[PDB]
Amino acid sequence: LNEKLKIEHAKKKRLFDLYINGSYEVSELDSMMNDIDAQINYYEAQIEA
Amino acid sequence: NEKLKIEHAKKKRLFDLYINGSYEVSELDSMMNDIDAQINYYEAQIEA
Repeated sequence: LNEKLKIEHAKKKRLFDLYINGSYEVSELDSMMNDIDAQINYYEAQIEA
Repeated sequence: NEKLKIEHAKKKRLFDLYINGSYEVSELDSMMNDIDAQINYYEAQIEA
């Protein structure tokens, strides 16, 4: 499950890279980045809280 | 050389993220460091 949380972290690094590569724009980046950042919050604690 | 200008564009997009209150500066600076690192290596190639 730790990796499953690291997955959410792994997305950020790639998502930034994708945007940086010119694949995505800021507008679409924001909603996605926020959703994934939100997504982390759902899978943040639970196992250890 | 046609190797930095792509990084220049890469570095350009990263700078825009700094204006929004979102994201984390640590994430941006760390990537920026990686971006800038490739440049300095790319630059000093003429002498060798």
